[PDB]
Amino acid sequence: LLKKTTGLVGLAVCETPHERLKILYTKILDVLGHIPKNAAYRKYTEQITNEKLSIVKAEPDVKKLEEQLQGGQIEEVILQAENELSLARKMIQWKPWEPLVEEPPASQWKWPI
Amino acid sequence: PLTLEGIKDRVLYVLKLYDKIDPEKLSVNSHFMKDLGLDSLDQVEIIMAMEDEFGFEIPDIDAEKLMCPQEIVDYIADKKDV
Amino acid sequence: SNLTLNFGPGVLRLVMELSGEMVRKCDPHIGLLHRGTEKLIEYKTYLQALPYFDRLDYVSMMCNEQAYSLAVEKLLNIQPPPRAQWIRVLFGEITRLLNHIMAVTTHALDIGAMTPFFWMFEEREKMFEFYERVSGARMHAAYVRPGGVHQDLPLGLMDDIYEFSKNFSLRIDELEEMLTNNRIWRNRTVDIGVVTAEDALNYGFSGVMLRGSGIQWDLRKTQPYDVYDQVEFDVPIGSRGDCYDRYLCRVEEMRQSIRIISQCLNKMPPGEIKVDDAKVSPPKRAEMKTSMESLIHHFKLYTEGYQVPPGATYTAIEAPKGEFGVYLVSDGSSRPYRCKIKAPGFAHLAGLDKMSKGHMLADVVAIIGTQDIVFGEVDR
Amino acid sequence: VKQDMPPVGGYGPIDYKRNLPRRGLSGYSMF
Amino acid sequence: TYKYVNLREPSMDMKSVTDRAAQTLLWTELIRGLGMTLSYLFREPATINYPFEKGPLSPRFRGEHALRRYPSGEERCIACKLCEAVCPAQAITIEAEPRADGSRRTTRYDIDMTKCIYCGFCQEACPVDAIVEGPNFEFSTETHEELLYNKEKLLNNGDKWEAEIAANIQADYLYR
Amino acid sequence: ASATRLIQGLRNWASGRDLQAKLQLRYQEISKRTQPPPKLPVGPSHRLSNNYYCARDGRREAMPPSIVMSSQSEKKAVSPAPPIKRWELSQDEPYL
Amino acid sequence: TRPTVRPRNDVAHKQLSAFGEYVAEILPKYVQQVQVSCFSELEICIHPDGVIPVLTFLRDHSNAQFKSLADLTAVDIPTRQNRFEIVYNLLSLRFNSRIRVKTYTDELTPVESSVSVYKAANWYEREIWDMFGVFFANHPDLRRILTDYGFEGHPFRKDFPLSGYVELRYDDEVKRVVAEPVELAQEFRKFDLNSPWEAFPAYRQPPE
Amino acid sequence: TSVKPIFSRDMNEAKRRVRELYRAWYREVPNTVHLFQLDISVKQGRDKVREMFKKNAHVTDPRVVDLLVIKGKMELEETINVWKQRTHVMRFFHETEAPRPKDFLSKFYVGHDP
Ligand SMILES: CCCCCCCCCCCCCCCCCC(=O)OC[C@H](COP(=O)([O-])OCC[N+](C)(C)C)OC(=O)CCCCCCCCCCCCCCCCC
Ligand code: SF4
Ligand code: SF4
Repeated sequence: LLKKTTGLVGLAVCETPHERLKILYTKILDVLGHIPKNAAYRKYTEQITNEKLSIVKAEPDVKKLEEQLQGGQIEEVILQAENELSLARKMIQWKPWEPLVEEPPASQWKWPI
Repeated sequence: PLTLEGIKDRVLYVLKLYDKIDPEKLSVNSHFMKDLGLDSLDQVEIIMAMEDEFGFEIPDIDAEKLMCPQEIVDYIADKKDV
Repeated sequence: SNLTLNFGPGVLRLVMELSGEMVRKCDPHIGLLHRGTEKLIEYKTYLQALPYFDRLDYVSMMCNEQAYSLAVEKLLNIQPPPRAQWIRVLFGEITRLLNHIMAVTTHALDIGAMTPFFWMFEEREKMFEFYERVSGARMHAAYVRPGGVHQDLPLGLMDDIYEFSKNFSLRIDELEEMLTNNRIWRNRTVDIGVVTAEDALNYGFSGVMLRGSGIQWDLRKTQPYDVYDQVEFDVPIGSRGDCYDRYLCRVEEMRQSIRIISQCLNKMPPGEIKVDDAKVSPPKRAEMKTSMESLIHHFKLYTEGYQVPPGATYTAIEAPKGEFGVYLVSDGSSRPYRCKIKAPGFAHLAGLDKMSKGHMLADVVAIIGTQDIVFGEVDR
Repeated sequence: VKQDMPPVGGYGPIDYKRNLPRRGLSGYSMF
Repeated sequence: TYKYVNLREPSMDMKSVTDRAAQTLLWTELIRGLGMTLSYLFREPATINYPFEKGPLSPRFRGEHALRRYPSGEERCIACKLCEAVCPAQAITIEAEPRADGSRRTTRYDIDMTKCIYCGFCQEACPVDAIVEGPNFEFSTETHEELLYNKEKLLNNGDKWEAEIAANIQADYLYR
Repeated sequence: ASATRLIQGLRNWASGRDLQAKLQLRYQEISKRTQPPPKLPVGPSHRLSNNYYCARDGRREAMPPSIVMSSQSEKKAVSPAPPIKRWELSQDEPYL
Repeated sequence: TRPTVRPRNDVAHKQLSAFGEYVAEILPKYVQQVQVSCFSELEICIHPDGVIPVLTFLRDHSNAQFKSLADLTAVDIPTRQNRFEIVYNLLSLRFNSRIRVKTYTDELTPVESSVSVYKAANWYEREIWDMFGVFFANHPDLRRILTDYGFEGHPFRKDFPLSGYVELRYDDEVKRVVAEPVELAQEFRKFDLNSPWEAFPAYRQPPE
Repeated sequence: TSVKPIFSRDMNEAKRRVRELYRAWYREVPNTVHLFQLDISVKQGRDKVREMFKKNAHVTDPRVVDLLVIKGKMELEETINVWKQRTHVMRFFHETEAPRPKDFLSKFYVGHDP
């Protein structure tokens, strides 16, 4: 129907939201395959990305895709997919599935003192 | 900057303008810390007076190794042609 | 090279790097009203700490009272009585009218439109009469307290609030006749201070500073407090993120505050106005002078104060300047261990440097107007 | 009990919308 | 539950374009603003004639402090120091002793009116209605130390303003 | 209220509104400065029986925070809450 | 316990506990504690090396989207060897939720600045520099924001006194506002207000 | 005993940063005396800079002298940019403060302070 505005300032209307979400979700899965399988970030993000990708592949309509992705406008769903891709690329470098780097001191989180 | 003798005389002129150094004990090979009895910051403001006179910035790694007027005139000779 | 203007000492110091007419850098120097409020709070009881909140956003007194009261009541695990909650929502929207009159009319006064200032401050004087009739003070009421409110409404106050509210929309209409369609007012606000939605979220903006950019967020709707889920109102949403849509959002919030005030006047319940836990709220003076337990509780609440159970909350309200938060840490004693005050104007004035890039020097006073900045809450 | 309360039927309707009353001639008529 | 301020697309027929061109060239909204300013020119102004006319106040009004008495001349203050305990500014300084008939009475009752935040926590903490924040607001001074009230000043304020303070308390004590 | 009808008509014409119906100056319509005395109600804890304070002690039902994780399968990924419901446009006045 | 007691929200408590488990198992490298208060607020207590990886997670993860930094706070607790407790309050507008991220530092260990995650942090941690003395590494313009320009010390430290060490007055000899050691005409009266009876048995600490 | 550094790995890099901060203050003192139109000399301001550097001369911790260099750079930034007024620059010279009693006997005469 070619939505005129997203309503959010600085968030332009995406012309082809379905193909853009398919590209972003397969790119998230490609980046996310470089994480070990036992990492919870990989399991959880593959789970939610496969759910969103199946919803995108199942719905031709743009408005109904917005109501069942449940993330607002379709352009901020695209923006969140970009943020998840950037996050996964950072999580490869951080490697935060590793064990805890240091225990806190024994009364560090004791409240009240 | 032309001859080494003029650079040495100008180094000694800068050091005799510096009021904490005794001009009677001020020689070319006199050490600042253990002979002339100076603080490190005294040597730092000596090096800044040398930068004022000779017109080039002396970095920190090669100003810490300037502990006598002979080292100063050799450093100014090495950063120029002479 | 480029010009550096030190606009010296609300009160604000500004360090401008200008490149002719354009603004290259805006560095707001603050602390000119830093009074160390939240260090003073650590040496006072919770009741004693309450009147500091009147003096942070000093055009939004009972709203900051409400935010601090909600924080203390959350840590105390008690709730105010329903009539207290309706009085808090009524006076919170009267307070919102006070603050948006102050915001819009001083923002017009700093641009050059000096007359609707004088027109709307008589209405503001009548609302200060409402504060004075309910508490005894025109501005710093110390009225909304942890446990409810201090004192019940005097007889005949709601009729006068009705007589104010019945006429106030015409005052908004003639303000809007002076400014909204005026081409001089539009030339000072329409392309000025454009904030994208993502930058407004990232820079910690709240309130109209989000809603002018099209972000559908209002804490009275999304994270509702006292009885705001029982009142019906709309949330004005901007479309261009500029000074003009934020102006229109504040005008329409005055409209919706009048709507909420009508609903509060019609739905005011009977009953008590303090929580009937006399280990938190002081008993009535007639039973203080008659009952032994009531006299003991009066004594201890006005000397020691109530003990608050240990823990930390972040309690936020939709104040008329945006999200007003208290991060309150209790150690178990009757005095706050820590009270961080989150003010909207702090992050808004931090975003002033991005908002002023590419604009003129006369646009900066408009951007400092559209960010409703009171330096009491900015500096604490 | 006697308390500050609304009246029995409640208060009357309170206007809260924009009323810019659209006065003046048409743009054809003003030229 | 939300509305869009400023999301109107203007009509582009020749009627509305000519309306906007007439507004641009013939300054219509500027004459509207002049009409609104002219309308307030012929209104009665809101100005009261101070000092002959006064701003309206309530009996709850928090003004100048006073120490009160019983209806026998005995002062109400029994030196319990609740008012200085609750005082958020620490504006109240109290010293006490038994006086010559053994009564628990103050020897020092100071209120620094320049520390005081005028919030009235002292009058609501007072168990005997001794300290009140009375109705006077017209007590500006020429010197700072004239606002450092001792017990003699506060008892004279009580004796000065009691005819008004007692009637304001009579109007409001059932709300307290 | 004391304005003559010529000035009143000029004033209503210049504002474009009926100004006498909604005057910003207050008159006899406001409440009396002397009111009858109130009789304020009491709260729910003003009872002579079944009113033990331990059955209504709010501060003593506050608990320390429940430690979910401390350092001394195919479970569903979760969010902190369900996603927020999309706001509906105003039926009252959407400006559409 | 109906009228005077705050009603407990068990649904939000269960949801925030599940999301705290979620965050603790996605990021076990830095998460030290996860707790949910009785008024349903989630606290993630982390190691200070994970300021940037945790906050970037909560900002960018599709099940978190904590896009708003509501507040950034330090708390001085002098009985801890890491006396400063850095507190991040985050708002997710997508999931209508708030989270608290807590970490710690002493006087000398720098905390990594989170301006690359939230630009909102730019002044807040700057305030934490001014009030507490916590240095933030890789901050763009870290300097004082609230105290006077030549102010010595960090005022919101609990060993800093209420009135400071200096006070200002105009001196007419030097024609200048001058700073002198503080003398008070009336000392601030310290009130010992704590009852010697236990108030909350649920918060009783185990004895020695 | 393994702590995280601020800028300096040891005391030599720390002394390098101290030395550069002293160079920058030494260069700035004449401009500070000029543009604040101070009533002190350049020699007196440089003696005050030397006094403030020698006051902290006992510190052997690299993190503490890193924070001292950071705070000295902040004071220098507040001086070069005219953010301080003349009063803030002259607060280093405690001119209106009367000299404290130094020996035992005058402190005995004036009061109770040790
Ligand atoms: C003796 C009395 C003298 C004064 C009389 C007026 C008194 C009252 C004045 C009240 C207002 C005062 C406000 C002060 C600030 C004014 C600002 C302002 O208006 O700026 C000017 C504004 C500026 O408009 P603008 O820039 O805001 O509007 C945007 C315009 N665009 C989109 C193009 C960028 O208007 C003008 O420039 C108009 C100038 C005067 C035109 C007069 C009418 C000419 C009509 C000719 C006939 C046309 C017929 C159709 C065509 C066919 C021709 C054959
Ligand atoms: S009104 Fe408040 S600040 Fe003033 S003396 Fe009473 S308690 Fe203290
Ligand atoms: S609270 Fe009342 S009785 Fe007690 S010391 Fe104060 S004025 Fe006197």
